[PDB]
Amino acid sequence: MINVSGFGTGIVIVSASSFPMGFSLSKFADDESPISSKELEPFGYEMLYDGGLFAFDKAAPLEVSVSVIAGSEDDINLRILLNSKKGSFRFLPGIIPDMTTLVATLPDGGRTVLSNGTILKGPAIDTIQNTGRRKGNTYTFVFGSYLGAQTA
Amino acid sequence: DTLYKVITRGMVFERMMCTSEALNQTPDMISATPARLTFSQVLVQNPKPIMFRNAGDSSMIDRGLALAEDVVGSAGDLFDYAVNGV
Repeated sequence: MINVSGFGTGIVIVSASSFPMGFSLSKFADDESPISSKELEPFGYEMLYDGGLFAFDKAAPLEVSVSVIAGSEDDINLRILLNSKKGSFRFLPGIIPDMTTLVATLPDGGRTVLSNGTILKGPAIDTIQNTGRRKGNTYTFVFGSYLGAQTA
Repeated sequence: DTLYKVITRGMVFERMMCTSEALNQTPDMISATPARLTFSQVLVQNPKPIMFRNAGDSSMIDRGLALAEDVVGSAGDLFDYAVNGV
């Protein structure tokens, strides 16, 4: 038997300037996928004129989609992050404005740390579906470096 | 030196020489070799010549003002070789 459940998962998001102390995510949406990501392609290959193979190293970003229940405190916190104008305030040399760190815990106990990134898209006003409900808000991050410690 | 005649589908041309050649070596094709040639025509007046079948029956070319170039062995010995036979 292998346990692959997702109930009991928390995410703590800290931002460099807007949210120095951080906030937590608990109210995940139910119609759409709570947390999702795209594949990582840190490699490529090229063909040689005799038919051979050659592989090198590429530069690969990482994308995360996080969905929350509309009207929660999580939604307003993420809206505040979205409206944080990157042009303002002052940053350290070679650090990117608002270096955001996201740490997520698996129900087992494994944890993952992603840093050097920001938020880049999301909803501005709520959507009212056909059924008379409100569509789950979805926001996307991008990150430069990651980690993983899957023991507990 | 050689002039070539090219016969396409229905069109026949004459007095052509190759002026270019561009081979290619790409992963798209390994067994064969894609090539692209180019020909150009030699332009001459009077495209249809006039020929005589008799060699003596021909006109007179003109060679002008060369040198006697000398460099010859002797006088008596050459004639004594030419008439005595040896």
